[PDB]
Amino acid sequence: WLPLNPIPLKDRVSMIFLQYGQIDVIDGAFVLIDKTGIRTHIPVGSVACIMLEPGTRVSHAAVRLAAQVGTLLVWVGEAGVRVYASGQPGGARSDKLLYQAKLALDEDLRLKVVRKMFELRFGEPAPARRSVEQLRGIEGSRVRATYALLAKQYGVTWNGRRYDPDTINQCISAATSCLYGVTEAAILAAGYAPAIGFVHTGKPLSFVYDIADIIKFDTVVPKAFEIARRNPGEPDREVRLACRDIFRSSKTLAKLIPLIEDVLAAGEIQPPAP
Amino acid sequence: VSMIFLQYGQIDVIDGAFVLIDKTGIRTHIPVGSVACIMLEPGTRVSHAAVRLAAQVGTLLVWVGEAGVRVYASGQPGGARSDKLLYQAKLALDEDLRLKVVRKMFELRPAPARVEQLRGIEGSRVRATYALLAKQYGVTWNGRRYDPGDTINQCISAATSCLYGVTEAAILAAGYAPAIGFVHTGKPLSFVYDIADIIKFDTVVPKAFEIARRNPGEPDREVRLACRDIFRSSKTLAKLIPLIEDVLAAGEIQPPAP
Amino acid sequence: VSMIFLQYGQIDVIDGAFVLIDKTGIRTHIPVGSVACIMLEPGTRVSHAAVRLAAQVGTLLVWVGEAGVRVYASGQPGGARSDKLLYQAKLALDEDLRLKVVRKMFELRFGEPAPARSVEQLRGIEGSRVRATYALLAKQYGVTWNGRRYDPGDTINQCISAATSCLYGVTEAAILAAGYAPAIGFVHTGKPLSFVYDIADIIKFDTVVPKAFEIARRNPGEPDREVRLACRDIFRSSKTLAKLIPLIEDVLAAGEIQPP
Amino acid sequence: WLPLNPIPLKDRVSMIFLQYGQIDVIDGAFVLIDKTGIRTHIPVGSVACIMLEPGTRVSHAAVRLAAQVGTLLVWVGEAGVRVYASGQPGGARSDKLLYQAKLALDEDLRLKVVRKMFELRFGEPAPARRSVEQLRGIEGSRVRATYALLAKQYGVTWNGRRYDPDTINQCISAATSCLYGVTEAAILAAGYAPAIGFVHTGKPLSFVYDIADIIKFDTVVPKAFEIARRNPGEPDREVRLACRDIFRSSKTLAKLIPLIEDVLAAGEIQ
Amino acid sequence: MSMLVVVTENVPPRLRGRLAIWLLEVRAGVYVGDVSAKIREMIWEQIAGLAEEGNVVMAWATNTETGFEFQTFGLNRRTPVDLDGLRLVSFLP
Amino acid sequence: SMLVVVTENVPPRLRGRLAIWLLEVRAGVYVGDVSAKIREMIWEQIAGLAEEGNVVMAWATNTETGFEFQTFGLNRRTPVDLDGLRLVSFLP
DNA sequence: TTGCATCGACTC
DNA sequence: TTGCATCGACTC
DNA sequence: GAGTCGATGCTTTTT
DNA sequence: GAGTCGATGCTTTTT
Repeated sequence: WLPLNPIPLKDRVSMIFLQYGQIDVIDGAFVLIDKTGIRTHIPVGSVACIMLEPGTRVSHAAVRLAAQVGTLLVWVGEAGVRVYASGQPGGARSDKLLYQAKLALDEDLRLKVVRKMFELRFGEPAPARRSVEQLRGIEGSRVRATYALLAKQYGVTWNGRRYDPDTINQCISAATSCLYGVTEAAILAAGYAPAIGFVHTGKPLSFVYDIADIIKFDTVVPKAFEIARRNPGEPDREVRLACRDIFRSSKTLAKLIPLIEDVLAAGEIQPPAP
Repeated sequence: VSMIFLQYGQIDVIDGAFVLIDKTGIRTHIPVGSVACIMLEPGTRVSHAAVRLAAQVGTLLVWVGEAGVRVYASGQPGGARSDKLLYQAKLALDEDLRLKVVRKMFELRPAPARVEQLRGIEGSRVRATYALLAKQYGVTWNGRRYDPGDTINQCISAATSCLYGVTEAAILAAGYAPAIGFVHTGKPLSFVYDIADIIKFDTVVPKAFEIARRNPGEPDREVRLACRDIFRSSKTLAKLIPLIEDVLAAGEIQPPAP
Repeated sequence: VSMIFLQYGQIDVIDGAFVLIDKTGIRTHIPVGSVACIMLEPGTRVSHAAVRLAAQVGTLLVWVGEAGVRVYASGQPGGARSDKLLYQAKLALDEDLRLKVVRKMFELRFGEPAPARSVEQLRGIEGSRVRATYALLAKQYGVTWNGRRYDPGDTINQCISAATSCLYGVTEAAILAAGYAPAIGFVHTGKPLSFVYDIADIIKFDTVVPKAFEIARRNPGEPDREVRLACRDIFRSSKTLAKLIPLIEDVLAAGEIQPP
Repeated sequence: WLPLNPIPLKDRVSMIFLQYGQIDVIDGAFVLIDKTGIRTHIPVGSVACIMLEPGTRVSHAAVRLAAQVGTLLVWVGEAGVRVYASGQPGGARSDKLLYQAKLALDEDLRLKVVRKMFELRFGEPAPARRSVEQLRGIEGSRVRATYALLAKQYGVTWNGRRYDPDTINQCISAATSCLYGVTEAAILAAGYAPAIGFVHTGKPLSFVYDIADIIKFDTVVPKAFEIARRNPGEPDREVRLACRDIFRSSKTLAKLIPLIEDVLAAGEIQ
Repeated sequence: MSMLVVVTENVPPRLRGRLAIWLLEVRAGVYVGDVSAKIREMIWEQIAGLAEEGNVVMAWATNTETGFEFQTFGLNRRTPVDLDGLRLVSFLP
Repeated sequence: SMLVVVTENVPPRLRGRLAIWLLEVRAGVYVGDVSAKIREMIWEQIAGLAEEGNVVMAWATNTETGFEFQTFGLNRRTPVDLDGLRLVSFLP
């Protein structure tokens, strides 16, 4: 017996959370094992991202198998954001990564890309003859205004974007954590590098933040506010389930790759074929 | 630059430091910050805490086979350090810098004053080298053949597979992208082939011939094990990083600091 | 009018005639045209040829339990003879013909002409008299009787219910053999076996119910089997099915309308 | 263990043909048994009509079970039409059958019904002040014209409607056989009596012919001609499969009951 | 109307055949069909009523998150389990 | 579209591999929801790894019966054609 | 006194 | 000289 | 089929 | 689960 390949991200469930057990390989399958000896088969190849919560212990084999089927593993903390990840050793095509690099390296192409990013964000072309930093400024302003608007809309006390080494900020942060998950998954599936960004740069998930930022507020943040409305003991779960529901309902996984391609396309340079 | 191999145990945390655990208790203490990169070999399991700590200090975890003879996975997918990758990209794009790297590569492996012709000369020598090792070790050699072969070609193929393993490991540990190559390009391991090719014939291939000789119960196993032992014993992975840095340095362009 | 019961064998064809076959060979020859209606009891199988022949001579096949104690299926679904059914329909529709049938039914049931004045009061008289009859049989046979009860009961009520079920079986058989529709009744209406209840009711208490009391008596291993078997034996032995057809014809005849 | 009920005809496959074996009950299920001892489970409750071909032998139990789930059994001959049938002992409601009888018995309501039947056939209301017989004349004429037209359309030599104690006539006859099958099934499921017809009368399948006749030519006959075009050794099968395909594709089973109700409704009665 | 699968284990012959009134048996204890909601539920009522000491699982295609849903009747080592609204299967030891 | 796969006496390799993409609700019975291409690659997996065991796969379609199925290897229960309807014959 | 089918119990 | 996981063979 | 508990071997190669 | 081969009983009621 020989072969094994990844399946398209399109066909997958967005993401699944595992907690308190060890994840092993049993007869070529990915399995969660409880303290009482409960096995639980997990269709790893049918998920874009697996989120490992505290108290989880991952076998070498499990990670190797998860990589072979092109599923991203992401270690997440006490209700926390993304802490770490493991995946496929790299982009499947040199051409794609190099394409991303050209676009990134020369400031004019970069300008074109960011402007498209802005357009996609707001439904409006960005003002003419403005540098990268200034567009950054407009973003920041507009974003603040948007948090204020959702707070207003949903009747939520909002005291700014604030972060913890407050309910509202945790809901937002967890939601974004999930979105950075899927966005990273897509970026890797597409064969590009998460570290090479256009707006954000110099950080390991720059491109992930760039892409996630585009669809963050039509998708994932509104419900963060709505859930924030409720004041429950354990927010996280409801947020997770709601994000699952939004990703399926709004076709997120399917759309993510096209969006990335169109974004990079705006460089007016030719993409390598799939 | 510092890296450690851990095997047959679980990696966890004690007082904010990395620790390897078996039934005998603690095998190895590693104080946080002492190491840039941890290579996890078969028979291992990773605690949540260990990953959270490794992230906190930005330590790279890389899942590999014994001694890095294969690479299965890496943390920080697609490289964690944007600057290094971009350095590699700059070098790769500019046809002239590229020339200049490839020429250095050749020197390390001085090249004739003109990329493709160098490709040709390499092919020729390489054949001559196979002929020489065949001669040296008394091995029937009937040319380059590989369809998915003869014993000798299987041993060679397996050894190279393994060398691509460790070379990839080094490339990822150094924080560069395996897909962006200079001689070879357009394919996922181009840079890995570039670097592996340089030190292929010092150690990895000769043993392939010696084992081919001995005509064993199983070559692929023995070849792989022999390469494992050589890579560990002769510090291959560690020594691969300087070579890479020098190669890219040759571009005469400002490397990023550490 | 002619009909035959076949049991424990396969029905096939020999030289254009019906034949019943066992492990013992031919058990019954039936020359084509000798019989209007064939009643197939449990343990039987039907050859293709047998059905094709039965169709050729327009013979009605009816799948039943032993002696017709239940009816499971019939050929020529919904009646084969339009005229008979339509005759039944006329009679059923007209207020007045209906009155007259029901009155005849009542007469036939007692040997007494029904009281002069509507259908509903006769319904009432019947209910009363019926109660009195249960009381009488209970008396005659020495049986504790505590009234009409039937949630989906007591021993006596189960025996009665099973017997009536079986009687509805044979009555249905007869109604279908005669070529009429069980759903079109005169006393009872609006339900699938109305006419069956109408006709069964007439001869319920001569034979079927008395045995229900006697069996209720003897308090068996238990009731329903024995009641059903006893009714089987009575229906076969006393030619009940055959005798049911004249009664039906006379009842409908009473409409004073041209039978086909 | 106790209960069992019929399922709606709507949900069923139109019909299935069985040949050369015995049909028995095994553990409460309907089973075809071959000479070599092959069992074959048949979802009887999931079919509106089972067609029994020559060489078939039917257990008592099988028929009783087929009746309980409201599936009509129909015995069919050497490529022949309907020869016999067995089903549920009768209509489930007295009311429906009596409704049918009223409509049938008085000639004026009957007139209304036949008119609607005609309308449904041709996409046109029938001419005013015409008796039943005259309408049946018009039918006969148009029908003939329609056979001529399909013959023309498909390039088929047509020498009239002719019955055998010629390919074209067999295809037609087999197709109609199937349709009379499903139509009868529907009529019984609806709780009405096949013998009480409006156009045709005095015959055991009068109402079946009445109803089948309405949709016969938009549905089942055209392909009889197309298949007739081909000159194969054994027509029957292809005709059967094509009729299966037409019944599913054109939602026949689902439509049959509504059509019947609307037809009888035209009496302007409860 | 949607695809249905039913899997029985150690169930009496009554049910074994009864499912076979409406469904097709492609292997022992495994039935496949295509039914409306109401029919699915009546089948379920059949199973719920006749499953003795055996156990059975039923799944059908839906337009929900995973694409389908399922329930069991009686006890089995393999049992459904909820992970944040995703329904998977836990293998009891 | 909905997919079901049923295996018998098949090696553990396949037992687990199907479990990479599918859910095991009983022994040897897998259920999922997949595109055509994935269904076919799964089939290729099965066709490649089924040894002496046998397996049957069925999925929902927009055809006459509503679904369609195939087997690999030998079983007493085998598909059979009745005028374009596909049913199952039980051998002896 | 014949037969079809469900239900047992004991080894594949 | 430590370990995770596949593959055997022999009884539930 | 699914437990065990011994066996083995961290491997399904190629530029 | 799926063969057998003995046992039983043609039956799951109601107007």
